Amino acid sequence: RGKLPPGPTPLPLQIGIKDISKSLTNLSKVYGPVFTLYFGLKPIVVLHGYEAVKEALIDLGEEFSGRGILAERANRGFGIVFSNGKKWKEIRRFSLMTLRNFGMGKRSIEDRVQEEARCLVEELRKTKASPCDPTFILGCAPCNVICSIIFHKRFDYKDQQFLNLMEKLNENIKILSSPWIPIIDYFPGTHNKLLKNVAFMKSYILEKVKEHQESMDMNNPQDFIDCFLMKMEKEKHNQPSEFTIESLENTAVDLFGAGTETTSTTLRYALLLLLKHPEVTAKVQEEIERVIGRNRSPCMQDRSHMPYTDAVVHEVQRYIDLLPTSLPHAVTCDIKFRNYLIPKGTTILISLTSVLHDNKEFPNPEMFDPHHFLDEGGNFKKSKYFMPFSAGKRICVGEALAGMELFLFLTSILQNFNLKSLVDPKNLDTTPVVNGFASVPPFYQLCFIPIHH
Ligand code: HEM
Ligand SMILES: N#Cc1ccc(O[C@H]2CC[C@@H](NS(=O)(=O)C(F)(F)F)CC2)cc1Cl
Repeated sequence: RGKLPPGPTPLPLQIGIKDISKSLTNLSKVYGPVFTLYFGLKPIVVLHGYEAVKEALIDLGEEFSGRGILAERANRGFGIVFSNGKKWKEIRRFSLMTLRNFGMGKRSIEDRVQEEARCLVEELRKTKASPCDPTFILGCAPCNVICSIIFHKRFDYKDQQFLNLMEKLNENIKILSSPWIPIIDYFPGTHNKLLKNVAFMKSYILEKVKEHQESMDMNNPQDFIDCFLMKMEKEKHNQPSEFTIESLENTAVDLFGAGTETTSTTLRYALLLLLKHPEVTAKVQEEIERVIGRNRSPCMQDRSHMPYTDAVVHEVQRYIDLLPTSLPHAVTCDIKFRNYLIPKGTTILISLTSVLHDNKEFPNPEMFDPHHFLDEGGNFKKSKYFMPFSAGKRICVGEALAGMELFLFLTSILQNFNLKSLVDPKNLDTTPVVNGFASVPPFYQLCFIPIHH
């Protein structure tokens, strides 16, 4: 019945995602672009190289759109990230369109992101050009964009309610992306801190949902909760609906989480690379002058006029390889793939590293170089190998939102400040710190000096 691809014999100090990714690439030279690993008896089919990822995720997108299963009695399978089947499908679709300004009133997403870019620059001023770990401030901006989308609220960076939300978020994140040693490093007294925090986040959202239910109005939705509340309205006498209070709560939490950390970390990584490559930062600052000036705030229509800057933002995401193995997929049914027969349910692991760091598409793929996204005349050159957000039907739902944040926030920063390293660029170490899921940048500090020539 099942014929899985070949692989090494089963079962196989502190091991991070980048070490895992490197092992995966070494195994592909032995067995080729598609291979199986077993862990005891649980098999995992690995897809390595662009032709394998495309054929599977894109040309057989439906079959490969499942999500890999611990299970958590936390019971978090009711949103988007952890859901499967019919439920995932409708919730994902609904979320996509709401995130593209459908059903959410007349204020745009861009507007939200631009408002936050202004506050982000205000807070950056308050560090007074003195040495700063940007971790916290860069966390708060994406978190507020999402708060605003889901609840219609943004917060001061000192507000204790906003602080608590982020703390609980960071905690669950740290727990879940712990390194391996075989098995996941974690177990101490941690499974319970997870579940508690989860319960606290879901209650905080449910409290907001109760308020929204009071003033609810088919003609005036203004955020995700209203839009979701009003879809439940139209889905009565269509029992049993996928749209419930339970799944609204789970979906909003998925979006908080997924939306705050990935962008935070990418921004922090982008500042590190800009400190290390000052000639790149200068051409970015030149381009911003020439197209935007220091007068008005950046907008998305500027990007088309700013090829160099566009290549830099692209090259940060390609270089850093934020999620080397994406998140685990699974096949939705039994499927013929090349010469293999993969049973319904089998875990699929996708090597995004093998794509982003392809040595023919991106010669010297280990180096940071904006010309990876420029043609020989200096125009913007897009690439089918740009898959930081994955590909196919499970492509990141906040793809468009994340592109906006990275561009608007990075250009606002660079429009108003120069960046100064305390360590000499020459020596500044930029190797990622070990993490079980993601490429995380090392600690660094810098000063934001308000702008002068
Ligand atoms: C630099 C920013 C970001 C990167 C690099 C990134 C990358 C990814 C990747 C690789 C996945 C997994 C896709 C797969 O399974 O193959 C994912 C999923 C997801 N992203 Fe993002 N993401 C980012 C920002 C965001 C933002 C801002 C949101 C806000 C809405 C978001 C919401 C999600 C959700 C909900 C999923 C789960 C999708 C599903 O299972 O269908 N992401 N992202
Ligand atoms: N990139 C990315 C990315 C990062 C984290 C992530 O999971 C988040 C983990 C934290 C929140 N989930 S939760 O309920 O605390 C948990 F993890 F299930 F316990 C919200 C989802 C999901 C994604 Cl897509």
